[PDB]
Amino acid sequence: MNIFEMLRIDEGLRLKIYKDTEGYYTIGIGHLLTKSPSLNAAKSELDKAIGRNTNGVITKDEAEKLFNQDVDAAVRGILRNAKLKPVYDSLDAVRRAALINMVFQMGETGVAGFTNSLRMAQQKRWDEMAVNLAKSRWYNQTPNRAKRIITTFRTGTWDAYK
Ligand SMILES: [Cl-]
Ligand SMILES: [Cl-]
Repeated sequence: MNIFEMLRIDEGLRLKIYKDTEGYYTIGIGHLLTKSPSLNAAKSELDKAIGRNTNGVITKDEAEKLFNQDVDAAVRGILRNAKLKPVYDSLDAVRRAALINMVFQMGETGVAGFTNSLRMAQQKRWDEMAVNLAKSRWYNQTPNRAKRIITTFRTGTWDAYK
């Protein structure tokens, strides 16, 4: 199992513009296009992202290319973040994947916001962190996914995804 497979499981894959769990225009493998309620604005963004006139549809290869960029960006975003870097550096390989995932879904700013869970992660207090992560809007809005990430952090294994 790895980060790509893991996120592909959590986000799915759609070749047409769609609305996420929060109502935002998205496409491919969890690629957020815009927060604006306008479909046109979403279409413009998509064309701009792909480099062609898409008419709201992409191909699998195109989806994957956006995905690659997105993972890379997430990783890099974590590494440049003062609050995130240290955490990431302290973790093992599976848990790092859990952190990348959260960053992918919610942005660097959002995760940097889980201050208390981050501190617990650094102290390697697994069960406490899992309780703390649960007390969040994130967990209340997308509980199944959150559960998967939580287990991952708690156990340091890919059991939730097998
Ligand atoms: Cl982009
Ligand atoms: Cl969910």
